[PDB]
Amino acid sequence: DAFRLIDTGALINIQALIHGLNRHYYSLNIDYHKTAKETKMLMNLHYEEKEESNLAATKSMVKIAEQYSKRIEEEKELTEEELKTRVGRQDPKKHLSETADETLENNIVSVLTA
Amino acid sequence: MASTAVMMDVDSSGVNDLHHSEKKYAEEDQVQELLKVLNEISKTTLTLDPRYIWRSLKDLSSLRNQELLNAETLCFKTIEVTAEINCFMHLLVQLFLWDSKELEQLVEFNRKVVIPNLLCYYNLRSLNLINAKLWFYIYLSHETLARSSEEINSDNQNIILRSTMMKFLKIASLKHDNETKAMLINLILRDFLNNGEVDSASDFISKLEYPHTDVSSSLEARYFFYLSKINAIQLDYSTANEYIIAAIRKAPHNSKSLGFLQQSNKLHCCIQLLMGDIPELSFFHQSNMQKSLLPYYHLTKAVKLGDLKKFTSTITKYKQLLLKDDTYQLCVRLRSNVIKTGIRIISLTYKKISLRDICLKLNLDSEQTVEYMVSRAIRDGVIEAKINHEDGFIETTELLNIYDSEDPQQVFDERIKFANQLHDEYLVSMRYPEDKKTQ
Amino acid sequence: YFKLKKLEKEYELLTLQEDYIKDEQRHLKRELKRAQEEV
Amino acid sequence: TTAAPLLALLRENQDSVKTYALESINNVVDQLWSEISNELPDIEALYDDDTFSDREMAALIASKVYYNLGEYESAVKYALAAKDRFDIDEKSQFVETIVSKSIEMYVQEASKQYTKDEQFYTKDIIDPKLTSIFERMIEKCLKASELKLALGIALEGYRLDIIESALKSKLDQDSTSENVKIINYLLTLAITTVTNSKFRSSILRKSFDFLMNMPNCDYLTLNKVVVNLNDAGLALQLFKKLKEENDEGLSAQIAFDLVSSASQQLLEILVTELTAQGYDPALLNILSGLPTCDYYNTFLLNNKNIDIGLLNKSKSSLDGKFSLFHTAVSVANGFMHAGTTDNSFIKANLPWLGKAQNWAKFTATASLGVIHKGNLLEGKKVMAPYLPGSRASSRFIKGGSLYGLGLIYAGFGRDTTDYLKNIIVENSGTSGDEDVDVLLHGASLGIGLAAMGSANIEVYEALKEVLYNDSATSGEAAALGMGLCMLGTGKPEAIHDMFTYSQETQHGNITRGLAVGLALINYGRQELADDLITKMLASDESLLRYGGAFTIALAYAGTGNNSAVKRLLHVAVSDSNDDVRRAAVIALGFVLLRDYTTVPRIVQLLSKSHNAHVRCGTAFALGIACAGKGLQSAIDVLDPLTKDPVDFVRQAAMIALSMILIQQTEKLNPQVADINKNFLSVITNKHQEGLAKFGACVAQGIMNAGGRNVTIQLENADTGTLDTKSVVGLVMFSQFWYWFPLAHFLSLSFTPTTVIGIRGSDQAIPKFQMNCYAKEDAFSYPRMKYSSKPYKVDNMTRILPQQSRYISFIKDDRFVPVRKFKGNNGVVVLRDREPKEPVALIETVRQMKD
Repeated sequence: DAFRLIDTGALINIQALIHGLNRHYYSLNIDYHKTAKETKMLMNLHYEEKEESNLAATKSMVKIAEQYSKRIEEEKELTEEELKTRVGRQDPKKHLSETADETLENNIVSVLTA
Repeated sequence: MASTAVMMDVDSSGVNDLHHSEKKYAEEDQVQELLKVLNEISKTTLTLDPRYIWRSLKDLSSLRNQELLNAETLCFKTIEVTAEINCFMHLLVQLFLWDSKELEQLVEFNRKVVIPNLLCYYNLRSLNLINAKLWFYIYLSHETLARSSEEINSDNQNIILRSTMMKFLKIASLKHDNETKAMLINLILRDFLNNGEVDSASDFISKLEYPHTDVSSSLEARYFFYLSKINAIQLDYSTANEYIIAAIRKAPHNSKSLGFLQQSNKLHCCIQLLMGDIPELSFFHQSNMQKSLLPYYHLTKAVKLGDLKKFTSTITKYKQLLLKDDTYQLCVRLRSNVIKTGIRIISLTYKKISLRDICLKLNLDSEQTVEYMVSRAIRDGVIEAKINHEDGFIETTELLNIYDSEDPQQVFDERIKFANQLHDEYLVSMRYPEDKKTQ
Repeated sequence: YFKLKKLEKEYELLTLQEDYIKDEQRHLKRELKRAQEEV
Repeated sequence: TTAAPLLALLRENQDSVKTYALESINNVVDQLWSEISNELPDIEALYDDDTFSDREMAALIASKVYYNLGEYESAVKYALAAKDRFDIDEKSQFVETIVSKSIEMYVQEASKQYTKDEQFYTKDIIDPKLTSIFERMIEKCLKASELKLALGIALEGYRLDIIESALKSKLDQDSTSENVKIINYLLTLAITTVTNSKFRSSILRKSFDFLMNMPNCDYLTLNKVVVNLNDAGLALQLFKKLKEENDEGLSAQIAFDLVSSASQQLLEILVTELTAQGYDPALLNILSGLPTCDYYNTFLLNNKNIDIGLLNKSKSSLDGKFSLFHTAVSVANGFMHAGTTDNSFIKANLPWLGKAQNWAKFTATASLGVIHKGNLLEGKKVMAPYLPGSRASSRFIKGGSLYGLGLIYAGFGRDTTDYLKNIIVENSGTSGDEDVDVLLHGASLGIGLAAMGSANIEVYEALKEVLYNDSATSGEAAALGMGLCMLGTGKPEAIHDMFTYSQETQHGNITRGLAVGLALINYGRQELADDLITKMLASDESLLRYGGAFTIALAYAGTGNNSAVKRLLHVAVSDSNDDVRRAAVIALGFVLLRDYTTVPRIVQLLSKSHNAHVRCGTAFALGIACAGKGLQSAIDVLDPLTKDPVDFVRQAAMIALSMILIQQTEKLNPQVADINKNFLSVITNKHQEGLAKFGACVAQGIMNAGGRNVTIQLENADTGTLDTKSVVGLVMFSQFWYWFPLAHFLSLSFTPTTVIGIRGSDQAIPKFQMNCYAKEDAFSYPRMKYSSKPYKVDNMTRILPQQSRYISFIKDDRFVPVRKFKGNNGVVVLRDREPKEPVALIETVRQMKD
């Protein structure tokens, strides 16, 4: 916020000064401007990516047994979850998808580097 | 009485007026649903008799009275128009052997209905108010001929029909001039399945499938059904079965499950036979022969062993039933195909056997045809083995894979192609509820 | 031929009618997300 | 039977056989092409045998197969090949199909041909066979002898040869009025349709020419046509032909077609022309239109329905927001007095002025020209005490007259304007007193006000310094008036300048209003400004993007450019800044003007959105599109928005409604009661803002503008044509909570419902109530169906664009129109058939002073 509490009249507010006793929050109106310049560079936040990505996170196959086991544990959670289908919860339908679905992208990209 | 009968027709016309307002989504499906109710009241008695009066007075209504051909009379340009057509629809409907015996009367009348003031302006207007089945279903009966001499020159009406159906295939403008269409083909298909070689099926294939949505799954399946039998002696099996695997439940038929789906199933059984798979007839025991499977079982029963003699005997016994279903042409291939199937389990197990044990099984069968008979086998794969007679040692390959191949992942793309399956088709069925909330 | 130049032509609108929307589609789509942020 | 023999006969020699093959085949193709579909490769080669003549058999045969194969440009080609086997009168659905199929091909071809050349069709490039058969069906279309049938084809066919002949032939034939109307039917259509106006503009000329054949054609037709062409010669040709045909009412009504239609820029050509042409000064006097201003005022002064008491009740409701509320009611008073010339409440509160603020003080002075708008003498004297040199209490009050002045004199005050521009130019290169800057700005305001649409570099220039003088006070108005001056296609240099000054000049507002000026001088340019549009679109800054829509509007306003809209949408879709979107949504209803139709369905999306601005920008455009129109349907969409928590939203919605709701009220629309009371409700409400009550009191005063007896009109089917001045107040009012001292611009689109005898001559103003029954909405209106029956009272007052046209004249009185109740209240003019006799005499304040 920005206060500056007093006016000319106003955008011309007018009375409380001439009639005295001006005590209020009284914001000003904020804005700001920059550029596309920094913006790009600012979007540049997130050698680099090549070093940084595929290929740095090729780290995927190491845990396949867990990547199984993860999925393998994803398994049990569901019949359980589904079972309730027969409010209050641990919903029969909820995690089921959610549970596995995350894996997929990495589970997917695991291939790619080759 | 005749009232309530007509009252239905009235209400139908009432819903025909819902078509006289606009499509007919109801009205057709109504007419469809009505077509289900068509069984109930029926007769012609004062149905058709007052119908003339109820129609009265239109010329074709009086023309249709030629189909009435009874004692009606009594008393009773716009409200009479498509109703009469819709009654001409019922005129068809009337005739199922419902309210009829020989439609050869109506055969002419079919044309003399279909042709006059009909088969003309209907492109988007009449929405499969044509039932060309019901058109042809008439001739379907008549094709019990035999009798007609064909008839004629040979048999030109049905020819002309194909042409007349073509005259709709013409009129099939893909303006939604569709639904009925491939029945016309299904006709011509089964007309090939009468005497013919479908291969213009490919040309039929060239055009289209019954596109698309608005068609009854039935005909859509009944499409596949014939469309299978294309690949039948086209000797594609999967796709044929895939059609069956596009066919059966799937177009819900239960009533038509009885006589008709057996036919479907009858062919289905043949497929895995063509693929040598012999699925478990354990169910196909039932809702089956009786009138359908068990020769296929007998076949399967053979095809499990594939003992040519014992196999042939089945055919030898069931040939006429085969013949009745024209499944005879089949199974002649599968004879040695199972013999070859056995070959695989003769112990191809050993990385060989020598020549004359793998000959021995043929020394159980024939000799030095073995050379052929195994080359006959090795030809198609169906077994993977090797030999050289120089060695006289018939060398039966591993058949062994640590798979880590795309092989299952093909089967995933399969799954994957279903990853959207209703997942997409939900979005398909997301519109209907929520956009009909907008109305 | 005739009444369509009257009639038919008026469907070009209905073409645009689509074309109005799928535009506005992405709107709510994005209008979602940046808003999906603050919520 | 089955084609196997014919399949066999195919390759078999003896072209005789092949004939009899093809012959027999041809007949039985229809079914058996299916089998034959595999023989097509030979059949192809067969069509390649000049040896075998008949192969056009096979060609059309193949065409049969190809429909049956769904192949068409195949089939068409070989049907085209046939010519003999093929004929149009040969009737099969197929034939009918392939023809219709073959046909469509022509269109885009012709259109693609039309693309480069518009005489393309005079040439060979299209396969003449089609073109023949095309025209042969067009001939059949001629023999169908309903020719829109042919026209809409030839419309797309772009063949005037067809068209003109179709007309010309039919011309001498019959349909005296219809051959005229058939054009109009297509002509009015052509306006709605043809992409390239040139093709349509081609129509318009010939149309005029077809009508200029004249068994006394309808001129307002030609007027609009001309006004669509803006071709002075035609009008001058008319004028000559007019002078050849000369009759007062004819000239008058023509000049009434003219005074109500031709642009301030266009018409003035005809003026000097008509001057140079010789003339009837009545024409030059009709070129005034001050008679209307008089009549309008006369109508007003007579028919003003005021009830300031409720406005007093609205004014006595509060003085508050210091000015910013007290500001608004300084305006609605002007509305009810707009052109009506009354100080009623102005006197009531003189402490009003105390409660006014320097800008409100400025604005309250600008509140005058509204009140006096249409007094083309007094208003200066009205401003005189508050004019510069008459001093003032506030320099802005003093600045107020400046802008306030032109309000009456817009386009007519150029002298005083330029005069004041001298005062501007005087203080232009100097005088950074805010007081002066206002005196500069308020003048910098009113300058382009009257200078609008008139191209004066000085206006641009003198402002361009005042602009460049970088007074957020002053330089702003420059960013408008300069646009106003060159409002038109303007010049890209100013654009560069503006766009430069945009990026160059550092200010919010001064930078802002530039694009508006950019929006201005890009007007109807459409495709032209797309660069700057794209530039404005590509702008980081909202402001350029902002005005871009407005630019896109003034370019594409009226006729929808989908892509534009599509852009505008996606832009509004794709912009962070909401106001832009808001704006972008607002400007839609401009390029969306001509169809208010879907605008509710259009906004029915943006009606429902998380964002207020979206939901804000909704209100205007739809409230704009139906401003002069109906659709409580449209209305009712906004009533939820009238409850959108932001008062500023509903404030807009308040406005948006009333913009539509004038004259529409009272059980015609029962809703107005709430809507009115809603204001009052709000106006009563202390918990509603001076956002809320602002629009409320204004939207009230909106409905009550011009003694509530006046309407809001743009692209007026009265003229059938746009008037930019109608637009301006909107776009002016667009940014108001931005920059408050604006909306008085909205006085422009204020439009008379007047129905007054006038004459087809100099006017004794015989006033009769012509009495053809409407379901009576002159009874439906604020307090303080067609039965072809006599209406009660037809003289002036409420009327309606419709309640106009449920009312027809009596022939019994002395005076009769040629256009037979032309149908537009504002245009009045009962044409004078029987002067210096009974039908008495009636006068007015004009007749007094004028």
